[PDB]
Amino acid sequence: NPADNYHLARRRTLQVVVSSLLTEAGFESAEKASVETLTEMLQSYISEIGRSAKSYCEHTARTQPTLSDIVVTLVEMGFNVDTLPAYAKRSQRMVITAPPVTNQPVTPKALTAGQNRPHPPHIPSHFPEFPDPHTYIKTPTYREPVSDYQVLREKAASQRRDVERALTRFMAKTGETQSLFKDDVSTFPLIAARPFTIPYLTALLPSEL
Amino acid sequence: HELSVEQQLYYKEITEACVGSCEAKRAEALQSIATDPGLYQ
Amino acid sequence: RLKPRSIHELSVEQQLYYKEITEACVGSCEAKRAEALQSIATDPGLYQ
Amino acid sequence: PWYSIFPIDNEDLVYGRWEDNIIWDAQAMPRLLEPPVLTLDPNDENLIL
Repeated sequence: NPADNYHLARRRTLQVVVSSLLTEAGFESAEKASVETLTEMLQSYISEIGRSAKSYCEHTARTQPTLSDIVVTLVEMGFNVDTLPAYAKRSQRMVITAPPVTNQPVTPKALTAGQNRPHPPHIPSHFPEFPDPHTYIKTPTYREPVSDYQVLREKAASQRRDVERALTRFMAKTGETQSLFKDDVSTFPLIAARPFTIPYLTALLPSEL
Repeated sequence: HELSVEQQLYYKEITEACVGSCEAKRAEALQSIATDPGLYQ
Repeated sequence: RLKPRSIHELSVEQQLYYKEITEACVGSCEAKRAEALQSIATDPGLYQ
Repeated sequence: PWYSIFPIDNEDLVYGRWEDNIIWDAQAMPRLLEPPVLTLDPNDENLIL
């Protein structure tokens, strides 16, 4: 979680500092509540020279503090500043490392490059570009229509020929049949010629009218 | 849209062959339905 | 009565996107593949 | 693709609830059914009109 790592990268650096300052001419294996006590007094001490040396310089109409604003800030906290050049030149002096950076890759993204659409004149050019079509563009689409007279004539012709062939083979198979050649019921079956009673009625009369 | 008389007659014969007058006409009607190429429409 | 001519559930920008992504993902060029693979890996509207 | 390359599926099968026509109990049938008119869908090819 990088949210609490904004605070815990610098407070757990102050925990290594107190653990390095309680080892210099001193302890090993301290109590746990005694370390979070002392690193709370350390954070509250840096934050108090921050607020008071800024207050002493801004009282003198300035914005960034000089040396004369901190040697009056440390006097008002009771520090006895003169003992500090001797403390800085210890042989036990140690350096605690700064915390690591979350964005170690820095630039690891190939990205997704998509451009479509422009800007209406109430949006200047420095605003981000309008995104791609899939985000908000919808058009219905239909099936490919075959309006060709050649293939429509071919389709109607072949369907009529196939249905009349199927009809005549079904009627020749389920009735009396004739055959020009011998053993010819499978190939070219003829519906047998059936006598009626009044042949002129089935000859001369129209059936579609 | 309306069936032509050819396929209207084919529909009539095929449906009335599967109502139960005899079994042989039913078997030939089902072998027609299963094995014809143009029965769409 | 004829039922209305239906439309495909993809847009033509979406259908063109599908055609470009599939013709890039058959790997004729490697940079084309890699973007198309990242596009598959993070397009939010790649459902449907 | 001024014409969709992908196949178009039956909107009724893909979307409609054909499960309201399943007759689970003949006597106690929940929805009163009605005669259906022929609709001759023109999306299907192989139909002249």
